[PDB]
Amino acid sequence: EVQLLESGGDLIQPGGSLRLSCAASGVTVSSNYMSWVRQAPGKGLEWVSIIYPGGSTFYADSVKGRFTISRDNSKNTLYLQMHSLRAEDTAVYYCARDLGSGDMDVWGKGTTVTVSSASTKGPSVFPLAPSSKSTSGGTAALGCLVKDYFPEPVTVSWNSGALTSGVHTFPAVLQSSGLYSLSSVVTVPSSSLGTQTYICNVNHKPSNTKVDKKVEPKSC
Amino acid sequence: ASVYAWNRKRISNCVADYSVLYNSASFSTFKCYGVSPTKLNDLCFTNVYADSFVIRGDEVRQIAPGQTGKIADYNYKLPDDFTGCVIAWNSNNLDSKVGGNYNYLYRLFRKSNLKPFERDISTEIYQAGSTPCNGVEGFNCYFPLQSYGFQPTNGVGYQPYRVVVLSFELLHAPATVCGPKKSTNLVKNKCVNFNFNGLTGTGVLTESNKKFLPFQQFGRDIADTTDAVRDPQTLEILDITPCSFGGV
Amino acid sequence: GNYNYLYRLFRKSNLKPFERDISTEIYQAGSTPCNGVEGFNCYFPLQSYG
Amino acid sequence: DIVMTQSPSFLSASVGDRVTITCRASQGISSYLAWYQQKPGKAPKLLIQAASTLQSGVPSRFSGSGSGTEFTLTISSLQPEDFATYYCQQLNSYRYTFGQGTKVEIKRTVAAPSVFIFPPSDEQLKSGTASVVCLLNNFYPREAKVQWKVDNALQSGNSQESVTEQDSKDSTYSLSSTLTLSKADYEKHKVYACEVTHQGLSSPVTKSFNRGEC
Ligand SMILES: *[C@@H]1O[C@H](CO)[C@@H](O)[C@H](O)[C@H]1NC(C)=O
Repeated sequence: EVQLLESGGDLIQPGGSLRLSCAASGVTVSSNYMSWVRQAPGKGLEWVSIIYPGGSTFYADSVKGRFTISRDNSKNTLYLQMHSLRAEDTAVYYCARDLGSGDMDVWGKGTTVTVSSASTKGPSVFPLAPSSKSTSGGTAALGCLVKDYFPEPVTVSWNSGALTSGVHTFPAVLQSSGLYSLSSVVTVPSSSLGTQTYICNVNHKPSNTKVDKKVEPKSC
Repeated sequence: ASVYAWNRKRISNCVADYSVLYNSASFSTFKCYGVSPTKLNDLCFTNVYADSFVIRGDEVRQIAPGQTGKIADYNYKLPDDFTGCVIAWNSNNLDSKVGGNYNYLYRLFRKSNLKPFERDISTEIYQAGSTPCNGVEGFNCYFPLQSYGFQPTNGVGYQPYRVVVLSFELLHAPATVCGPKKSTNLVKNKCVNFNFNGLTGTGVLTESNKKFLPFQQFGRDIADTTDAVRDPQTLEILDITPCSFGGV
Repeated sequence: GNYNYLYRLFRKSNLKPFERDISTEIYQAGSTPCNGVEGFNCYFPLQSYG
Repeated sequence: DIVMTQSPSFLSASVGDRVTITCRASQGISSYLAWYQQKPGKAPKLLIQAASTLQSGVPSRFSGSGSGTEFTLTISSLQPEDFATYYCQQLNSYRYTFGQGTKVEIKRTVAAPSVFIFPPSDEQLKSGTASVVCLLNNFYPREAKVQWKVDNALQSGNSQESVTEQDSKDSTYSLSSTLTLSKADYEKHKVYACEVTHQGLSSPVTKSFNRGEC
């Protein structure tokens, strides 16, 4: 059927270069307005570049002089050549067919570009200990702080999967160091604090890091 | 006209008074290429072409050499070596209707760019995909023209503008379009340097006694010397007596 | 694009041999006096190379 | 240039409701507007083009209208698959400008957050940094304000926060806020507190601890 299949996204240092490809089926790239559109993590859509059926090309001001859009008729494929990449170029990049006025009806699934100076690093895992003052007949909160890792993602489980109810693992935030940080919390009955062991299991594949952190009430 | 079907007026065999154009305060765009606007009344050309159409204010910048965009690529294209003037003005008062004016169209789909001064009025359904269209609209099969939405509430860049493109053509043929080349008053009984229709000289012009024929212009003495002339405006014959001189 | 190099585009008359003109007076391309104010038919005589 | 202001940023609706999203251009763009729908992790989907032409196959619910400077997307009867983020886009423009987007979320009743504060662990302090974490658990709606206080001084500029997506079971949110100090700064102050204001609380709730005291 009609599909746009893009590829080429990767982790790359600032100042690096990267080419994205977008192979088309059901649509002829050379006969269409074809665009690249990107989406930074947690932000909205930003149009990047367009190539007209007649061959004219245009660019957003934020990428002008650094990106080049092109196509290969024999391969029915669109390209985005990126040079002098910056941290703010980090995004999912979609290729889309433009019906003419800017209204894009055919989109690809996107490919992910990450531009960063950060070194790959496994997280430290610190406990978020349950407070000494907890309601006697109520609920207590505890968790794990998964700090200073790169790149995304990490996975977190509790008691090797045996604890799932009440777990909240939050979206990571990007610190000004360029390293990610995240917390995973669970609410448990305060009565269970003395007898049930709670261990968060943290996995960070890029650093081959696996960490089990026992989270206990703090003693005076 | 709609820009895709731009209108061309061929101007020939006439005196062009360009003072009407560059002395008008009603134009927002008046850019000339390979020619000076004020110095245009002194030039003869073989043909002048006046192309006119309506586009967006956003798009007047595309009516120039070396531009790209939907208008330059697919509707009206000027050459790199263009010799002429591009004139435009806001026409939101005339070309926008309350519900939206749609009588103005532009070509949106074309497989390749127009050549300079090419005019494409095809309405063939455009094949954006693999399957042939056979003149039926649908997915990957689009009508090639699009309508402007000229409403008075549009921003300036989206309001209609009327454009006139003057092209000046200098071929190895007789030049038929020139500029006014006005004249002045004439004085008699005084040494003057004069330039009549095609001849120039120095001398004193005096009331004559000869009877030139209705078609005769320049007199001639026996020794192939200009003797009298017919004033182009006043039907009077003037004798040319060279100004006094002599040895000292 | 380096625009530090300029060229004069207008002048009321052609330069005499070896004449040098560095004046920045506003060229009045129309009938309206400019009075040192740039605008329509009032141009800066210099233009930058691209 | 023309600035597209899309409002509201977040709107809560229920299944079967009539939803109205507004996109305002800084000046007249005729009918040159498109609407997109995007769900988490998926590419955007074109709903309406030219301000009032529902794209083929999009259900009859989605209705687009508006002219000049104010445009609206109307979902006549919201279905479960319509909770998503919606984007407007100026058409026929050199800039291809998008709106900021509107997230349509599942409406439910108000629920106050349970607030918890966590001191930095001794293991982290040995490394020279102190992270203080404030947790807001299972609340609705999403609008919540976390004010860090250190010896009663309101902290700003040294905290980051993160919100979960609506829980698949009870449609609440949870929030985590992390205050980061150096160990040196952390040890110059005693009282650490996060004050939470939320619609479900009659007055702001403060959880606090004293550095060094259990
Ligand atoms: C030319 O015009 C003048 C006035 O401008 C007029 O007096 C004169 O008769 C005209 N000559 C001819 C031949 O028409």
